[PDB]
Amino acid sequence: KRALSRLKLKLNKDIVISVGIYNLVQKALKPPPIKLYRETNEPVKTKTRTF
Amino acid sequence: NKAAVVLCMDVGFTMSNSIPGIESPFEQAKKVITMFVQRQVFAENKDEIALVLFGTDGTDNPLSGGDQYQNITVHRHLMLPDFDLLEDIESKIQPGSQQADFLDALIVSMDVIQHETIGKKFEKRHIEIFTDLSSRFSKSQLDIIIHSLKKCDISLQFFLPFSLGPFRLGGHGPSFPLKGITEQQKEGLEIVKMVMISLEGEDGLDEIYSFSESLRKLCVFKKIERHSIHWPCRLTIGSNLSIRIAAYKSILQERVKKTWTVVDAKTLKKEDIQKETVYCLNDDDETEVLKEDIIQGFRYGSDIVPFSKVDEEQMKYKSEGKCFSVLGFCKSSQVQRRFFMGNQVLKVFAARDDEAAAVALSSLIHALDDLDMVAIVRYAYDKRANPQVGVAFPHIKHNYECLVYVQLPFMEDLRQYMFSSLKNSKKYAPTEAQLNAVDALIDSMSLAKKDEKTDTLEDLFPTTKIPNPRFQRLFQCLLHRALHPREPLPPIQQHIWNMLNPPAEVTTKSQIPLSKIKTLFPLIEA
Amino acid sequence: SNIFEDVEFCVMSGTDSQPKPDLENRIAEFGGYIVQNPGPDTYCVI
Amino acid sequence: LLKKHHYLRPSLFVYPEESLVIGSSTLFSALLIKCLEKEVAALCRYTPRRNIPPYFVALVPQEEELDDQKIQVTPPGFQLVFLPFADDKRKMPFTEKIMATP
Amino acid sequence: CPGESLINPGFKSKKPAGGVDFDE
DNA sequence: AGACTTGTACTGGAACTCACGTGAACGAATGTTT
DNA sequence: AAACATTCGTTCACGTGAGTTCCAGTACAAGTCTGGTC
Repeated sequence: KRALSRLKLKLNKDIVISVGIYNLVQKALKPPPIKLYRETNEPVKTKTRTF
Repeated sequence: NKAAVVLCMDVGFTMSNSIPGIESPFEQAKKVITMFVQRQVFAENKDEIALVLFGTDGTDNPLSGGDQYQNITVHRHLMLPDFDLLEDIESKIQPGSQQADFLDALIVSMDVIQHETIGKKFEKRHIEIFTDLSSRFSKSQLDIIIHSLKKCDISLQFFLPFSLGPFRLGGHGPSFPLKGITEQQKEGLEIVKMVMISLEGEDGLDEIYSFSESLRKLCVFKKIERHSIHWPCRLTIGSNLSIRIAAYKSILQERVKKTWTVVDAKTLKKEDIQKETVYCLNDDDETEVLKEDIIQGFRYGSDIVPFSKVDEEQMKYKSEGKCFSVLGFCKSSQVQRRFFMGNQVLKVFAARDDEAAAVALSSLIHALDDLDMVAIVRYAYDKRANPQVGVAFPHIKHNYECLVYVQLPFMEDLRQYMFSSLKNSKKYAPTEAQLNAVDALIDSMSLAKKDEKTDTLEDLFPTTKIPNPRFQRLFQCLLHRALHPREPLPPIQQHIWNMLNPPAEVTTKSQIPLSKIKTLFPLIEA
Repeated sequence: SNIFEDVEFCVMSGTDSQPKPDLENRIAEFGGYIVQNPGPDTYCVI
Repeated sequence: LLKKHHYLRPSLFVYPEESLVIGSSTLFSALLIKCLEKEVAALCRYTPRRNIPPYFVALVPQEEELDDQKIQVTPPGFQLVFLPFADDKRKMPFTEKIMATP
Repeated sequence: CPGESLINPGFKSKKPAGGVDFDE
């Protein structure tokens, strides 16, 4: 269990009550793919640069 | 597909008359037309738009050779809209002192449409007319205009300053109070109502809108919206029963169809900026590797399992696409709306041509509705698309009937979270006064009203008919930046906030109960 | 040795007689470029 | 007035926290009880994160339910359902209505 | 608590997926 | 003196989620060529 | 009149970046245990 966000319901500019948002239903996705060095079989760091 | 839209604008002196405490009708009409043009331009729509203004001091149109149809100008012929029209309307359009009728303007618009449509094939022809109906008009040509409209089968819409204390544009309230309307306005309303009802029957009464209402209804583009592409399939209960069906995306989240391109500040071209990705190993040398020297893998609980793309494709779950198979029928009470998944809702009708599928689908819909049951179906768009399990339920209307399909969750898509009950909590147990206060607040903030005790409810705040404000804000900011490169973005328009806010009546009714609850309910930050 | 050099070899299924790490060490003894996953420039897969 | 077929986004669950504002649990419970007994769902503008367009959503109260073993299956709170905007809808083609024999 | 999974404590033991079981 | 344990705080990384962008399968409709 | 392509238009799957919650690791202060000599 983990709240998506702790938001603050605002009935008025004065009345304010904190609440938490959860997802009782969530789409199931396969684990993200990981890039690997073809030779050593170790994780490789990916860096993006702009020039 | 493409269409012609002729916008008729009144620039008479009466329009310039700004009643104190209420925005002038000219400003409202300008805002509505500006919003329409912004949507038509920034959306990259292959539509042709022309502007005709009546009441101008000058005269420029094909039918102005003689003394007939004076004070009518064609600011732009039929063509793809551009920033030029927005610049012209925003800055160099002003009210005209001379007063002109509107039937002559309608005839001029018809002539313009007929002349311009010769060289191109247009699926739909549209006319939008914004007038306050405060100018004398000639009724001699009523039959001619009616016959021309009937023969040319061109849609027509009217916008008025008044719909059929404080005033807010698009504030879900009365824009123009029914106290001050003159006899000429009543005659104009009567004649336009006659024209609309004759053209489109009783349904035409809803084709006359108000500027404030139109600003928060997305009605200007009602007749120039393209139909969704149909998805053909076969609903198969078993191996011997099959009904040809067509599915459409009834509800789908709308996003921006254009992305933001990054360009250099010195030179505003995307070619200069180049992005490259370099892969390095976890070592001091930081040795670089090529794309061909990279493989795909997955984690297996502290263990790394390589999985090549070709390997994944070979071992990928293979199935046949474009399938609509009924896995069974279950009581409607067994399917809960809270479990609905996916980002779309499908509306399934029978095939376009054949009638056997139509009768079969109608029979299935009626049986499901009268038995209070829904069909659990397997949905697969294409071969690549992953199959899903969804619920299809009947949807019967006086004019049409279909099946509404919404995706359902899988066993692993559900989250098992345990919470603490509130009813059986001593610390969290509101007293009688708290319940009474909450009851008063709920009753004072009702968003629905009884429709004259006619077993019907009228919605005070129908959010489902409110357009998305993000698109309008983005269009406004883009137009401001284009026309004023050396100025910052402007603030959000007041009418947007008014349409995104509830009617002032609810707040006025809820003022007192809200303060009472605040006083009664302790609230301390921690 | 000198002959068994400048060659890319990949092994992914060893026999009970010699485990995969043992065969990897052996082939490395003669100077064989060990590659865990074969690529476009691999002599063969063992 | 909450049409079932007006589904846009998967619904969320709103539950009192009391970690930030004290005394919110009692107000939340009172609101839930009154809404359940009145069959009325709250309407609220929702903005999850900063610099995000608002969305009109409806909070429908949820009544705690337990199975035969007294195990929670429908936790109490509010169900947040996203209400689609005008442009979120689509226009369907006109189709003549055909009836079916009994 | 009854029905608690022996593999993952604190989570309800999900029942096996049956599918479609036509009634009598 | 010193070193280890306890607490307190404080921060940065990991996992989760959503929004944006892109690539590419593919499915069908239509236009053109034989 | 039939077949192919093309096109094209769409839509779904996959990948990358920003915000939120949770927990591991680190710095500093204090308590606690222990050493020796006059």
